[PDB]
Amino acid sequence: SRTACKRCRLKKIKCDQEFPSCKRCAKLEVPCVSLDPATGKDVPRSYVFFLEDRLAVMMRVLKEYGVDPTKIRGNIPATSDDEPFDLK
Amino acid sequence: SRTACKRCRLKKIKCDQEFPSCKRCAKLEVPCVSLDPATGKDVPRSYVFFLEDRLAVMMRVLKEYGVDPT
DNA sequence: TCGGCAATTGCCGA
DNA sequence: TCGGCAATTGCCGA
Ligand SMILES: [Zn+2]
Ligand SMILES: [Zn+2]
Ligand SMILES: [Zn+2]
Ligand SMILES: [Zn+2]
Repeated sequence: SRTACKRCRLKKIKCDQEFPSCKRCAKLEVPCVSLDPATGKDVPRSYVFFLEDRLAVMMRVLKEYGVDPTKIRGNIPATSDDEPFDLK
Repeated sequence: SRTACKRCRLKKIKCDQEFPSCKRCAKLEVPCVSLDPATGKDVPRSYVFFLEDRLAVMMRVLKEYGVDPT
């Protein structure tokens, strides 16, 4: 894993890669926060949890209405188009 | 320096690390993405940033179809 | 384009 | 909680 939670790294112990929390964090009871590589910022793993859920809903919904896969802005393969400040 | 992109890592050359797509790739206009060491698949310099982006557009579309926060 | 070494890391064991 | 070495990875430089 290149993901190991702000806790774990500190303690220097082996971060348990699950969402919305790595094993120790849980037990030890705490908030599981990942330091985002690029942006460098904190990211509670759960925040991603839910945010992931939200696509989920969104995908049922928008699919129901007769839709699927969307054009974006930040992006995934070396084959999408790139970002530009403000504009799409 | 915390994480250098697909293109630079393979080019083996210094990556200015900028959000959301480092200048080197910006300049040239080649999409700038990160790369999953485990899978080898292309993957965005920033997951939450990608998600937050994704839902937005999902939302806007949903709005033009009448809906919401479902 | 890349050899190859600096610097980071994950995380073991104490 | 750390020393601390293994893996990993940034990136000079030619
Ligand atoms: Zn952890
Ligand atoms: Zn954690
Ligand atoms: Zn780059
Ligand atoms: Zn780039």
